[PDB]
Amino acid sequence: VARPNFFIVGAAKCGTSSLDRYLSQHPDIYIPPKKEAHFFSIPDFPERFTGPGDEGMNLYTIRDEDAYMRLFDGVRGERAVGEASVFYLFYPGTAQRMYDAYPDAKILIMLRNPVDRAFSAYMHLVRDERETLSFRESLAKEEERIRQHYEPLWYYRAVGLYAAQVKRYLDVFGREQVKVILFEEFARDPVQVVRDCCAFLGVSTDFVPDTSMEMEPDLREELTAFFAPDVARLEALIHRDLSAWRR
Ligand SMILES: [Mg+2]
Ligand SMILES: [Mg+2]
Repeated sequence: VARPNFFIVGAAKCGTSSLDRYLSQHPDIYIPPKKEAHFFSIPDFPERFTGPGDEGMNLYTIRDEDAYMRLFDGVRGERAVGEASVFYLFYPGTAQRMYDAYPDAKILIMLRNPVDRAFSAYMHLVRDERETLSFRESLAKEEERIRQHYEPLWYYRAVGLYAAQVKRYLDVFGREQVKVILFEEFARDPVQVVRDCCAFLGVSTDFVPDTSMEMEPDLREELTAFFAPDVARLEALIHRDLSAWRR
């Protein structure tokens, strides 16, 4: 009976889509074509997401255990089997539900400077014709959208405060079972980062994947300051320096 032994949990707009694509190419790794099932997050969801274009998080998510298990029907011989939903990191009860099902699971987290991540989410919403406001106006609506139960793609600030989200995974799974990757390193050398993930997942590292407009300056300064205390906490949690996020 095929089941997942690793999860790519987020964060959203951090480049996990490419990471998933590259890992899937490995002959010893299987990731189903379904993304954003969010099975382990469902109990943390509001009754329904109310924002424009939020239908997907209501409709395309998988809430039934049997349907979730069927995602893995395509596994054949792969040692590493994984599933990717980008708000797994954000919803606070997710790690514990996963652990209760799969205590030996490994967790991949990819993080990006949360200032850039926020702008990426904004650009995504604009491209999809969900948001017509300026980024400045869109930022100002976050509190009211959280109250109104919009989906988390809209929460520019909340989704970027990584420290507590990552701590929850480290607490539940332990440092042995969690690997945190920085988007900037992945962008610079995706082959190296993918090979590092192979080592983490315990599959062969002799693999080469086939890898084939501007925020207002005052907002960049203000958002950098907003996230700064959380970033400092995160540095201590993940044992590495984040100075690249302060430039
Ligand atoms: Mg494969
Ligand atoms: Mg613990």
